[PDB]
Amino acid sequence: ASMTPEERAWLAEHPSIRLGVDTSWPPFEFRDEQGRYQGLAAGYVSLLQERKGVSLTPVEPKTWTQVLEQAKDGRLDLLPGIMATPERQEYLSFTRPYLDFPIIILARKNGPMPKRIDELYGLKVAVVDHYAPHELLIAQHPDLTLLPLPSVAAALQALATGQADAFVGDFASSVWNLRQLKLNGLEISGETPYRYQLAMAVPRGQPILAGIVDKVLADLSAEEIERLQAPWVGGLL
Ligand SMILES: [Cl-]
Repeated sequence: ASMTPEERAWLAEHPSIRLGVDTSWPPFEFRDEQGRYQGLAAGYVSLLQERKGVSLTPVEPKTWTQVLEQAKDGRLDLLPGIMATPERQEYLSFTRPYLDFPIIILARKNGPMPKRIDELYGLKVAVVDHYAPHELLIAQHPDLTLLPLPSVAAALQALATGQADAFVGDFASSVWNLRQLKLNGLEISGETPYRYQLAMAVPRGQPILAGIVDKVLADLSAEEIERLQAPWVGGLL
């Protein structure tokens, strides 16, 4: 729970921490039309800011692909909502995950309905570009045919309009956007063996902040965790 002496000294040197966030990933991370960072991960960030006493501020908006390049080039200090992959461990260090959801398969009601990953071979499978579902599939199922799209909404719209035959993504952002875009033509068709493990990451060359954040996240009360999720359970259920 407590910071060590070196962690306190590091916080002194970083009055501001540069955050890399997705502009269009509700309910986890989005920038409203005023440009303000919102979402479930933004709530965790606001709590970290209170605890750490330093300013955690998103930098200028970029595509998520660009954000990951910025973190490779050490042009960012913290990514608040990202899943670990083996490839990412080469340039990022991660907290332990603070939220965890299944990775599921969405279909059109008038279209094909794959039950598992093995019923995806032979279909055009939409995924959000450079999120972990995409990277897991490339590494573990190279012969699938994927359609990476820039946002969950773009991907669900591709599925809903027939441009994709299925979509693979995490449970929470898939259901949130299905209902908020009112795509009453889609449904959940199946399961994968994969979990979406939402964590925060820092450049692997500067691991102290992931240690600091991990300690704060692990020390959260049951009460605090409930309040952090309460604005967002509504449009999942
Ligand atoms: Cl990710």
